[PDB]
Amino acid sequence: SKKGVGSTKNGRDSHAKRLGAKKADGQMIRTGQIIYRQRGTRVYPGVNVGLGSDDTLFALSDGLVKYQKFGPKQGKTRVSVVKHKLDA
RNA sequence: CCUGAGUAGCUCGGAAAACGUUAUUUUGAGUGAAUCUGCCCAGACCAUUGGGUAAGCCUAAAUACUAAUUAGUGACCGAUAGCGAAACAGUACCGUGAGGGAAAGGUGAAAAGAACCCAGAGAUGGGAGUGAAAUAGAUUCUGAAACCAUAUGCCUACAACGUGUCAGAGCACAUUAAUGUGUGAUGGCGUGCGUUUUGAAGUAUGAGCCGGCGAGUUAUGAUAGCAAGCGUUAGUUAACCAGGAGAUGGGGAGCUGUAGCGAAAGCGAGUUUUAAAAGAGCGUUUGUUUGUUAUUAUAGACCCGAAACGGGUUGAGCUAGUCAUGAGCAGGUUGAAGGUUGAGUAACAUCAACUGGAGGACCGAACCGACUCUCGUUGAAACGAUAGCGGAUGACUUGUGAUUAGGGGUGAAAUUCCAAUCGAAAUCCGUGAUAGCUGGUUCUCGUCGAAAUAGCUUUAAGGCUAGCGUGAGAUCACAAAUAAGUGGAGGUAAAGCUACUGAAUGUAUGAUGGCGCCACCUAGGCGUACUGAAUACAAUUAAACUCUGAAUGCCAUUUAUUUUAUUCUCGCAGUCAGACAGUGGGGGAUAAGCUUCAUUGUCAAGAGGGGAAGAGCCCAGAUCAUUAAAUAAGGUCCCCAAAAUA
RNA sequence: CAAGGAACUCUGCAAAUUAACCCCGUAAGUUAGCGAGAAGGGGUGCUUAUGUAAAAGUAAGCCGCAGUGAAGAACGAGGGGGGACUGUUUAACUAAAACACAACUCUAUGCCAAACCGUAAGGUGAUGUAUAUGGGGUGACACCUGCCCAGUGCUGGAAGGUUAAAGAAGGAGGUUAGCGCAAGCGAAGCUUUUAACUGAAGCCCCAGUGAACGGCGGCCGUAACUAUAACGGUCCUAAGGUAGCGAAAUUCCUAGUCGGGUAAAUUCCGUCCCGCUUGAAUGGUGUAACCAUCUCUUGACUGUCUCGGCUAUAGACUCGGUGAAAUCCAGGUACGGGUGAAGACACCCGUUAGGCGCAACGGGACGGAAAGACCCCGUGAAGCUUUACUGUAGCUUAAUAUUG
RNA sequence: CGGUCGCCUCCUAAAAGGUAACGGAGGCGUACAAAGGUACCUUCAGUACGGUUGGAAAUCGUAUGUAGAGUGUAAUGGUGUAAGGGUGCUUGACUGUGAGACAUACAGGUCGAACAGGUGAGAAAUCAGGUCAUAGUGAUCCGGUGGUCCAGUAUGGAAUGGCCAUCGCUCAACGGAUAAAAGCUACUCCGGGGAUAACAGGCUGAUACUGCCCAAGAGUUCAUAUCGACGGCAGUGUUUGGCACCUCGAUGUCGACUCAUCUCAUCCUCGAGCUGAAGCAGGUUCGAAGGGUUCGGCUGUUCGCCGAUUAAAGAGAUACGUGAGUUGGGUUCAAACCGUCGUGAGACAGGUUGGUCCCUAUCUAUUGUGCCCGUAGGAAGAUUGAAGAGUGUUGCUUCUAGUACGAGAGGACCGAAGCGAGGACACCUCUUAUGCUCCAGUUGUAGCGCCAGCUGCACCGCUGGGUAGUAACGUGUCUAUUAGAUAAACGCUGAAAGCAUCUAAGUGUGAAACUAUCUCAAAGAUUAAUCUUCCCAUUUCGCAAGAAAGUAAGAGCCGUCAAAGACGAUGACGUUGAUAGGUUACAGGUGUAAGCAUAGUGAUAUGUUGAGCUGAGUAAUACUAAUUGCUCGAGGACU
RNA sequence: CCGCCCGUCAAACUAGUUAAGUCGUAACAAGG
RNA sequence: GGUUCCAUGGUGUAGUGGAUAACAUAUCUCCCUGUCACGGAGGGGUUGCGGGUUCGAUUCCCGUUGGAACCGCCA
RNA sequence: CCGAUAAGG
Ligand SMILES: [K+]
Ligand SMILES: [Mg+2]
Ligand SMILES: [Mg+2]
Ligand SMILES: [Mg+2]
Ligand SMILES: [Mg+2]
Ligand SMILES: [Mg+2]
Ligand SMILES: [Mg+2]
Ligand SMILES: [Mg+2]
Ligand SMILES: [Mg+2]
Ligand SMILES: [Mg+2]
Ligand SMILES: [Mg+2]
Ligand SMILES: [Mg+2]
Ligand SMILES: [Mg+2]
Ligand SMILES: [Mg+2]
Ligand SMILES: [Mg+2]
Ligand SMILES: [Mg+2]
Ligand SMILES: [Mg+2]
Ligand SMILES: [Mg+2]
Ligand SMILES: [Mg+2]
Ligand SMILES: [Mg+2]
Ligand SMILES: [Mg+2]
Ligand SMILES: [Mg+2]
Ligand SMILES: [Mg+2]
Ligand SMILES: [Mg+2]
Ligand SMILES: [Mg+2]
Ligand SMILES: [Mg+2]
Ligand SMILES: [Mg+2]
Ligand SMILES: [Mg+2]
Ligand SMILES: [Mg+2]
Ligand SMILES: [Mg+2]
Ligand SMILES: [Mg+2]
Ligand SMILES: [Mg+2]
Ligand SMILES: [Mg+2]
Ligand SMILES: [Mg+2]
Ligand SMILES: [Mg+2]
Ligand SMILES: [Mg+2]
Ligand SMILES: [Mg+2]
Ligand SMILES: [Mg+2]
Ligand SMILES: [Mg+2]
Ligand SMILES: [Mg+2]
Ligand SMILES: [Mg+2]
Ligand SMILES: [Mg+2]
Ligand SMILES: [Mg+2]
Ligand SMILES: [Mg+2]
Ligand SMILES: [Mg+2]
Ligand SMILES: [Mg+2]
Ligand SMILES: [Mg+2]
Ligand SMILES: [Mg+2]
Ligand SMILES: [Mg+2]
Ligand SMILES: [Mg+2]
Ligand SMILES: [Mg+2]
Ligand SMILES: [Mg+2]
Ligand SMILES: [Mg+2]
Ligand SMILES: [Mg+2]
Ligand SMILES: [Mg+2]
Ligand SMILES: [Mg+2]
Ligand SMILES: [Mg+2]
Ligand SMILES: [Mg+2]
Ligand SMILES: [Mg+2]
Ligand SMILES: [Mg+2]
Ligand SMILES: [Mg+2]
Ligand SMILES: [Mg+2]
Ligand SMILES: [Mg+2]
Ligand SMILES: [Mg+2]
Ligand SMILES: [Mg+2]
Ligand SMILES: [Mg+2]
Ligand SMILES: [Mg+2]
Ligand SMILES: [Mg+2]
Ligand SMILES: [Mg+2]
Ligand SMILES: [Mg+2]
Ligand SMILES: [Mg+2]
Ligand SMILES: [Mg+2]
Ligand SMILES: [Mg+2]
Ligand SMILES: [Mg+2]
Ligand SMILES: [Mg+2]
Ligand SMILES: [Mg+2]
Ligand SMILES: [Mg+2]
Ligand SMILES: [Mg+2]
Ligand SMILES: [Mg+2]
Ligand SMILES: [Mg+2]
Ligand SMILES: [Mg+2]
Ligand SMILES: [Mg+2]
Ligand SMILES: [Mg+2]
Ligand SMILES: [Mg+2]
Ligand SMILES: [Mg+2]
Ligand SMILES: [Mg+2]
Ligand SMILES: [Mg+2]
Ligand SMILES: [Mg+2]
Ligand SMILES: [Mg+2]
Ligand SMILES: [Mg+2]
Ligand SMILES: [Mg+2]
Ligand SMILES: [Mg+2]
Ligand SMILES: [Mg+2]
Ligand SMILES: [Mg+2]
Ligand SMILES: [Mg+2]
Ligand SMILES: [Mg+2]
Ligand SMILES: [Mg+2]
Ligand SMILES: [Mg+2]
Ligand SMILES: [Mg+2]
Ligand SMILES: [Mg+2]
Ligand SMILES: [Mg+2]
Ligand SMILES: [Mg+2]
Ligand SMILES: [Mg+2]
Ligand SMILES: [Mg+2]
Ligand SMILES: [Mg+2]
Ligand SMILES: [Mg+2]
Ligand SMILES: [Mg+2]
Ligand SMILES: [Mg+2]
Ligand SMILES: [Mg+2]
Ligand SMILES: [Mg+2]
Ligand SMILES: [Mg+2]
Repeated sequence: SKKGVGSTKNGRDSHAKRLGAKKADGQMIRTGQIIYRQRGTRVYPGVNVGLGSDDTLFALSDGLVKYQKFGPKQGKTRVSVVKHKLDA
């Protein structure tokens, strides 16, 4: 005897968006490359770093990326692109 | 003046052409013109221009094929091959019929085919004789293996056996002279071969043995590798003609490359987009014809296998129905209707006797049928035997002849019967139907060597792309690996709940209600067996709680070392059923040798040693030989190699 | 086969009793025909005499345990289910409750009839004529067959709305003779397309039709012991199951309650009725006779059984002759525990066992025969069904030609 | 069958990203001309106090409060001078593009610096290519619409296309087979699968069953005589279950019959402790598997209820044992009907009637019986017994004794005797069954030419008896007893632990269980045993567990047989013999034979006549058959 | 006539019988 | 075991696409009659429980009770 | 249209 079985009601899931950090600290970067994909600003933008229509951080100039912790109780993260600054 | 009338057109349904109906061609129904200043055509249609003369007929050559006659050829076959048929083969044989359809060759140069003798009844055998050969003898070229017997030598009747292998006495011989050969008392080790599977000694599968046959081809094209010829206004011919069924010569028709871009007109080392010249896309160069190999497309395309479908023929001699003409039912009972007579009736009705011999009547043989037991189930028999059983003058049984034929016939109807076959006969043809499904696929060695994953799929036993393999080439460092150091992202383990959201324990102060007792009909008051907001103290819980919070892992960079590849391009794949062990979890019940994930390993595709025996556990990675040495996991009383002290 | 006699078994399957002739006797029920060979009993030999054409019979006597001395001859009673009956059926597993049958009813058909075979000719119906033919349903005989025409089917219907082909008043473009400085306009001719309007059947709509496809309910309260509800209220439908029968070939609960049959009764008989889901021509309820039908009780009877035993043949077994079969990887083929692809002749650890036959019986060799019929899979096959899709034979309506 | 099929958010997801399940929770197929863009200004919800309507909570003022407010939405993340609120002006909710990246099999998706044109806000810097961010979406084909610097099949147009923009799909099975599509098959078929179910096995033990731990309580009072809650821990595989590892080139599945075997968690019998055990009869626990554990009614039944007995009518396992052992009642083929479902073909773990069960045994296992060889000289006898097999049940009556006990009622332990049921072994004196070359009676027919008398056939024709043999339904026996070592239990003497204490030393008692006693077989017991008796003990040559001949006990072949027996074998005999047949005599069985005589008319009766006949039985008798025959067979190595 | 009275249903005892049960109002007047 | 429907006054049933709840019987008061039934007038009485969304739930959503209607098969 | 009227006195 099988006795019959009930039915499940929740078996739905969405595609996983590949968010997170893309360029790590110290890595050289050119303008227009993505540094951080997020839903809502988890990492604030600094100098030479822009914002998009999806809160995506992209570079604005050549240089080395660099994360600096700031904000109350050092709970806010900020990214920047320190220009090559070779300066001979 | 004549030049082809139910004609060309047009409408409604079809078709032919590459066209799935449409300018052109044709027609089943209807309608219906004009007459060289005419009619038709040049992809709807009109005008200009141009081309051609429908509604009449005949027409050689080049073209298609070979049953047959003559000559000849073959990198075609040589009795399981070649036509099914080398012989008297469409024969023997099978079937009612259409139809299906075999096997089988060889004496010797010459029959000189064995006179004669012996045994025997004879065939025949042993001699003789012929012959080069008779172990060439009609059983007739050679004569393989499986299979059956005889014998020299060795072993075997206390012995647990995938039948072998490594050692090993004794016994008996002497060779492709080789640390020789035949047997093997005894000791150690030892669960076949292919297939398909995560995994087969397999209580999964296929083969009784031997021998023969039996499965990647051909034609036409495309791409790629290798090689040759010719080359920078290159390269190369197709058909056809001549030549031996030739190499080849003629034949430049054409095909590829030479300039690209754009949908296209078009422009041109530029072009498309755009107002743009800016920007961006594509270009601003490396050829062709063959030979060989690999893959692929169309053909049956590696081989074998369906249930089927469509078209044609042959079957009612069995059986089912109908029709024509015949025959059969031993024997014995019951005694209807009707009629006659008599009584009776006013006359009927009714009753009694006699006659009469009807019944899908009764009993029971031949005959027909098949309800039961037993036997038989490779039978006596592809449906019967013995013993019983039902009908047996009728819707009966039976002989002969005719007739109804297959998306049809017949059917007192069960999917019955239609030649031992019927959810729709038998046979031949399309046909070598198709099969993402089983099974099989044939010589060797060397190098390398996977996957059982993701997405899509009328997809889940299949397919495509990506991932992993292999071959060739490029990239030398800036690429990729192994270690050390540094920087960064994160919110897990843990911990905490005065840092939130829920859950939640006790103590103290206590909103609140329940509960009372009063007064007051409405504003309320004093205690509450008790409920419990909020606050303070002390203690708790959480995948979807976080004021916090690692390690590992990940990304990048620095230094040292290593490899030309884990990176890029091209050719060819296989893989899409996984299994177990440790670790972190989900589902289950902190069950499963369960199921689904992440990660480290093994097996798959991997032997050896330990675990007594074990695919996945531990130690490790088998090129071959050695009766050499040191070790890993594991172990040292005996089986079974190795120990002792305290 | 002694004693018992169904205790056997799913079931008296099988086996057993009776059996021919003659003489007595024969019930309930009934369609008055039957039941019926009912049930139950008796006699059978030989001789003499009497009887007859022959008998049969009659009287006396004799023998045996037994006299149709052997062979061939019906076992019976009672209740129930179904089919009225005789019959027919699945050649080769189902003979029956299935089919058929006489009978009832509905429907179509006026004759070149309806229906049917073919494509048509032709033919069956039928050399028949509504007292005839074809089809659907029910199935003697007796009594009955209730309500619903909402949906579907069939028949008929005035007008009205919608609708194809076809015909057709016109409309819109293409082209250019021509008019115009251009622009643009623009005759006829042809040509592309649209079209008012006319246009049958059918459908929408209106009535009838059930022995046409079919259908034919709930809730609440209520009587002077309790119990129940004659009765009242209300919702919906086209109408809410009438008579009859009812634990049924139908009843799930259920081995329903009670009575009978038995020492004891899931079966049987009668009755009760919340009949989940009975029921009136897919008919309802009874019914004499009949059944190789199903089911239950019973007398006789017996080896079915308590319970097994004996005898005779043919096998089997031995000798002489002829001489197969399926199966088969090679075998020299033990047992216990464990292991293993999870149930071992072969693996590990132990135990036992001289070599080889013959007669037996079947434990195993997941024994042999049949590429599992059950289950699943395949973008498999075939048969059948329908308001699945797309078509089509046939039938019917209109336009057009033959056609005045 | 139910549920789901595309996209988005969180957790599982193990602090990069990614990661599945018919895992746990939710949403979406949009909304906004402002909720967009810009410039400027501005900042919670709640709570406390104070105040008409006005109330717990509308609005006002002040203060407090660090987000519990808002951010259109399902969640997540973000954001309190923000991305939240208000106002003014506007439409960048632009055109042509686009270096570089994220993520990806592809197709698609996401972010974007910067350039040219022309705008909006703003003094300007600057910002604006839709919104705080992530869901709000559908390829290709086909056709339609607008624009157009392209084509226009001889030419000019037109028709028809081309390019750009745009429209029509809950193509939601959402990478979409076609513009268009539902069911039954028990009348079925084909290719495959243990990739996947039904039977059995395997793993698990949720559930089931058995047991234990704590003690609340019940129990004249008293947890623990007997029960045992609320809770917890195990054992078995033993019900219902879970997984899908073996098997779909076949593992026959319920019940019944036959044969049984094993386990103990013991129903009876046997022993003991406690008792709320006076006696009898009980309750519970411990030890114990040797034997036994009935017949019937209904049902296919297992199960179950009922009837009558018994000492008892045990629980399970063995492919829910057993179809190459039987049956086929049930399930489950084709046929038919009822109820119900479906419009239908058909369907129902709903009901009913009927319906094919094959195989000659090769290996191994087992029951019996043989040949060969070994046991070291051969043969004939008699033994011991290592290792084994078989049986083991129990009731009633009398006595003890109406004694023990008990007001009474009732009623023993221990022991003895008699009679039985079941099971087993053997036998045929008795009773029965059978008794196919026996006796008698008797029917029909055909024969012996006829009567009489016999023979063949009719189930051995039928019927009544019946020798030997074979058997039970029959009668004899067994189903005892004893010893040893013990289980549970009880001990005596005794310390560790001056007491106590069955134990540690020592010494006992103790069950149908165990080892023997009882019956059978047994030296292939290769570990091959022991004893007794008998027969071998040559001549030569050379080579000795050597030869040529040459030496006996015994055995076999063959024949007659049955105390035996499928065939072998076993046993008796083979002329010096009673082995078989025949003959003779007798037993037992049958029942007065044929013929004759008498009587009767005849069937028939009487006397001769307890007569005749007789398969196997008992014993004598060589009359016949077992012939006057052939073969095998011995010197025991050495230590 | 605010008289009389019938027939179902319900209860008990043996169709009848029953002091005060329920639904109607059929008959006695022209019983409507 | 699974799936669909329902829960409204004292009893039988409608509505509400969120802002609102009626019908009949029954009940009460008063005419009515000798009285009562019937009749006439007037009066009165409502979303199963929970928990979310909304400013607002009988209505919308998810759970929990009670009553029904369907299914639970192939071996 | 128009129905009813508890028992013994
Ligand atoms: K199987
Ligand atoms: Mg996500
Ligand atoms: Mg064509
Ligand atoms: Mg001309
Ligand atoms: Mg043209
Ligand atoms: Mg002309
Ligand atoms: Mg040939
Ligand atoms: Mg040959
Ligand atoms: Mg012939
Ligand atoms: Mg010769
Ligand atoms: Mg030969
Ligand atoms: Mg030869
Ligand atoms: Mg030996
Ligand atoms: Mg030994
Ligand atoms: Mg061994
Ligand atoms: Mg081995
Ligand atoms: Mg091979
Ligand atoms: Mg397999
Ligand atoms: Mg497998
Ligand atoms: Mg094997
Ligand atoms: Mg198999
Ligand atoms: Mg296979
Ligand atoms: Mg085989
Ligand atoms: Mg040439
Ligand atoms: Mg007759
Ligand atoms: Mg067809
Ligand atoms: Mg059928
Ligand atoms: Mg046939
Ligand atoms: Mg083929
Ligand atoms: Mg196919
Ligand atoms: Mg390698
Ligand atoms: Mg792998
Ligand atoms: Mg993986
Ligand atoms: Mg597939
Ligand atoms: Mg934690
Ligand atoms: Mg907390
Ligand atoms: Mg887990
Ligand atoms: Mg797990
Ligand atoms: Mg697994
Ligand atoms: Mg593999
Ligand atoms: Mg290994
Ligand atoms: Mg090992
Ligand atoms: Mg190596
Ligand atoms: Mg060493
Ligand atoms: Mg050693
Ligand atoms: Mg008897
Ligand atoms: Mg008797
Ligand atoms: Mg019986
Ligand atoms: Mg019985
Ligand atoms: Mg019979
Ligand atoms: Mg009778
Ligand atoms: Mg009846
Ligand atoms: Mg009949
Ligand atoms: Mg009949
Ligand atoms: Mg048949
Ligand atoms: Mg039959
Ligand atoms: Mg005619
Ligand atoms: Mg009928
Ligand atoms: Mg009938
Ligand atoms: Mg009717
Ligand atoms: Mg009508
Ligand atoms: Mg009745
Ligand atoms: Mg029955
Ligand atoms: Mg009855
Ligand atoms: Mg009817
Ligand atoms: Mg009836
Ligand atoms: Mg019959
Ligand atoms: Mg014979
Ligand atoms: Mg195991
Ligand atoms: Mg198969
Ligand atoms: Mg298909
Ligand atoms: Mg992560
Ligand atoms: Mg991680
Ligand atoms: Mg939100
Ligand atoms: Mg905004
Ligand atoms: Mg299309
Ligand atoms: Mg043109
Ligand atoms: Mg899809
Ligand atoms: Mg098959
Ligand atoms: Mg499996
Ligand atoms: Mg357990
Ligand atoms: Mg006590
Ligand atoms: Mg266990
Ligand atoms: Mg059990
Ligand atoms: Mg699995
Ligand atoms: Mg198995
Ligand atoms: Mg097999
Ligand atoms: Mg088999
Ligand atoms: Mg079998
Ligand atoms: Mg015990
Ligand atoms: Mg004993
Ligand atoms: Mg079991
Ligand atoms: Mg069984
Ligand atoms: Mg059993
Ligand atoms: Mg089971
Ligand atoms: Mg068996
Ligand atoms: Mg069986
Ligand atoms: Mg059999
Ligand atoms: Mg078997
Ligand atoms: Mg049966
Ligand atoms: Mg049968
Ligand atoms: Mg059927
Ligand atoms: Mg119906
Ligand atoms: Mg032994
Ligand atoms: Mg005697
Ligand atoms: Mg005579
Ligand atoms: Mg003491
Ligand atoms: Mg003792
Ligand atoms: Mg030896
Ligand atoms: Mg004698
Ligand atoms: Mg005499």
